[PDB]
Amino acid sequence: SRKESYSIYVYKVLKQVHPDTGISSKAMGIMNSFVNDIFERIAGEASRLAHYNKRSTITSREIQTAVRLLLPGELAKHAVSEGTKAVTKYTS
Amino acid sequence: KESYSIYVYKVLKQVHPDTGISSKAMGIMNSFVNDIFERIAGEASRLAHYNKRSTITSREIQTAVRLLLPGELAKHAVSEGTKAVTKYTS
Amino acid sequence: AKTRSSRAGLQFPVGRVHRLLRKGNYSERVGAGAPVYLAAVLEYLTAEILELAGNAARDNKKTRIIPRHLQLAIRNDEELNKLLGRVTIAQGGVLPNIQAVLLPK
Amino acid sequence: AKTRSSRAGLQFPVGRVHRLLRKGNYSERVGAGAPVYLAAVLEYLTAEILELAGNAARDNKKTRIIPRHLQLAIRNDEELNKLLGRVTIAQGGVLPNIQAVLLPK
Amino acid sequence: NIQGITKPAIRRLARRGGVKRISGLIYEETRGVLKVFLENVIRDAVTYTEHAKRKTVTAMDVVYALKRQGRTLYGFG
Amino acid sequence: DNIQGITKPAIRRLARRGGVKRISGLIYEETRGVLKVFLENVIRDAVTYTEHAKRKTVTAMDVVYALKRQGRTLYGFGG
Amino acid sequence: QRLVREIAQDFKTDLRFQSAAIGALQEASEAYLVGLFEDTNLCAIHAKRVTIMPKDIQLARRIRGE
Amino acid sequence: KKPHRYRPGTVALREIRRYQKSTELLIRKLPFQRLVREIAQDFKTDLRFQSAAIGALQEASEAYLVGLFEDTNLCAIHAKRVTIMPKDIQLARRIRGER
DNA sequence: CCTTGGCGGTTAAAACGCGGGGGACAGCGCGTACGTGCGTTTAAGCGGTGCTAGAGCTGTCTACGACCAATTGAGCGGCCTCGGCACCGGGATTCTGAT
DNA sequence: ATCAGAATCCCGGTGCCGAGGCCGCTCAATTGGTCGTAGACAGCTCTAGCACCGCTTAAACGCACGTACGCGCTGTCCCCCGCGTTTTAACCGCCAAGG
Repeated sequence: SRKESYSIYVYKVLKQVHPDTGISSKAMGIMNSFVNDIFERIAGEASRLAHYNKRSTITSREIQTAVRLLLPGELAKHAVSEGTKAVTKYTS
Repeated sequence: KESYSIYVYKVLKQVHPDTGISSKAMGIMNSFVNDIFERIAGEASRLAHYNKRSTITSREIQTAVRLLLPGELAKHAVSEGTKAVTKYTS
Repeated sequence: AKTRSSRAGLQFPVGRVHRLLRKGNYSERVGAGAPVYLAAVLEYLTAEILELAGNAARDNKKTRIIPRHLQLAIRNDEELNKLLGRVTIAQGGVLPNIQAVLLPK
Repeated sequence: AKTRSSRAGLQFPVGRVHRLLRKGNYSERVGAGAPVYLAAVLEYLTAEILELAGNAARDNKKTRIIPRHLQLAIRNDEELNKLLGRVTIAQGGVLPNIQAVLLPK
Repeated sequence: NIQGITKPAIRRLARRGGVKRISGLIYEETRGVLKVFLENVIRDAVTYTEHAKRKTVTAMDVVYALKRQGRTLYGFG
Repeated sequence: DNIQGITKPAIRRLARRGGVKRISGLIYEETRGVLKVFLENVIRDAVTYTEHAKRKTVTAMDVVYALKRQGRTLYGFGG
Repeated sequence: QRLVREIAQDFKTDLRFQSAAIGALQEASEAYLVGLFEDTNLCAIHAKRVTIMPKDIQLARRIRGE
Repeated sequence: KKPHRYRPGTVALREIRRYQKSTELLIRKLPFQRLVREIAQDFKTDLRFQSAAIGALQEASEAYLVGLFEDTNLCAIHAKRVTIMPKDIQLARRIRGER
């Protein structure tokens, strides 16, 4: 009975931003909760966006708009930068 | 563009045969019907996902109704739903 | 031929509801009873609100229900009011209500 | 075998995110860039929160981040606080805050 | 343009809200509040408008923005 | 009568965390009422989920879903 | 209308508005303000006053999570 | 020498600082467990519970009550009082849209 | 000698009460802000008149995504090790109140 | 101002247990290839959005004014607070009853 989670990716990110810092199991649980929450928010909003515009496909544009609706200000701008850069690099 | 206008009007004629409705009021009732549709369908969708079921059935609809509707409205709505399914099935 | 609504004893469109469920990105499949049930629930709620609002319209010596009547109907009903606690009814106004302390005497 | 995450320059799993989009009943089709974008955003947000929480952990002379640090990080940051305004962090407690009028006079 | 939301209009709104007596400082305060509210809705609304590759804010854009703020509006669908 | 298990000093502690310096005597009973209502609303939904899944065991996820649909999103128990 | 278009110009440029859009914004705005004034009134009455003050509005908005 | 005696408020303030500094649950585990099982028993009988379910319920309940007490405190202070009363809880919950 | 069922002994957290001190309440007095009204004014509303930007719609071309075999290694489950600190023992700091 | 006393912060210590590290499977992520339909791009249009203006007047703006509500100051009883005093729930613990 295998369980998947975002734990290892959260940990990799943690090691990126704080090389000498660890994290409790409970705090990791809270981070997993967080990631799932924001996923369900963004994906949901993007679903609605696609539906409103009679589109059958969720693209990076739906994701971007959803990010702009859900996140406040600078958080939104920075997230948009990360997303756009990731997609542009990925396609290349 | 579709709407629930004709069905709302039919229902209105059932409960008040000599009563009409303004255009604005009909647009509010359309808003209402679409809203409750989304609440119930959304909750039923989540119910189906949580339980790893790929099919939304009348059971999800019922549970969703029990979650979303308060008290007496829930009981009566559940009664009407089950009653309608039973009659349709017959 | 006879309709999924005729057979269910409903006024609300079972076929339409079914189609909206299928294309609403809710689940990969949709059961036969689900749109019947849902249509029945929607019709029931509509009936309750139109009942009360019709009463208000008759009380205002009107033959046509207007948004004001819908507002009065919904807000003066406890459960309908909770159900629609976060909803704004355009041109509905508010319930007449003055806090007792504000009474001049 | 180079992965989509590697190509996108990310730590978060693009393939997994894609699968979750596909089976989450969000849309009939999913573009190639959507899971990349989403994974990138999720990764970024995770990074911001871990940054602030790590800072809070070091402020308490602590090397391990605990839920308290996450709470301090989120609540002392205006935009994260907005984003998570309706979220409860278990074992997070609250920000120290005493109303001035309550202090001795 | 915020001053276009005049004192007697605010008084009317307060009356509908059941307010009997009103401080002089209320009006400016109210304007600030109103401004914020609008900024929050319109922002989201316009976001929708731009996602649709349009240049005209529709009633539905507004409705979606309000809905996503948990300020659901009936009557403009 | 387990609502009385939520004692005066426990409520006092909760209020302290909430920044309360001084507490009227009638508060505690009031609080017991409020909490009771709160629990009734969450647990109800939780049990509903449990009943939908044809289980006899309330899971952490059932609670989490109930809290979420009540706009009380809870982090830390998805594991 | 003027206020709405002005605020909107600060987000996205050369925008156009349906009349129904502006109307929707006005119904929403006025409903919001009215409800806020109800809560504000409750705060003033709570403080044994009959007169609403900015303080009351600020309390109401703080408890609302605004 | 009369024994030592802090003035009313001092220990209260001390407690505020103490409990705002920490994160431990403030309601006793076992009685909370009993309350939850009692209430749940009134909806469905012979229910069982994961321990994490009850823990989730307690974290949620205490966060809720704490926030409520913040708002209540603001209501009391607004009325130029230092003591929270039922009118302050009722006002807070009314403005929250809980009642 | 072996098995099982009471009343104490000790820990730990919590109402009663007794003094007690200060704080909401009510009252009195003072100040000035604004409702009510009056005189003066103009911009929103009605109703036209004209000009035009671009979304709905249609059509045409297509390529990225859905779907289906093959492939394989980091993800996941189960153990192994070791240092940060909760608590403990003990001394220096610091409010805190009565004088 | 001034000092005694309790709560608080800080200096060894300590061992322990849970997080970090690691080793062994395997299925889900990755690779390659093939259909195909929803997506991307160009054009018609005419509809609703927008710019400009004559006529109207009641809503809006400026000012008189006086008092009643907001605010400052004071008397007061009573209503929670601090700490001693019990007060109560819970985990043993041992001796007595029975075979």
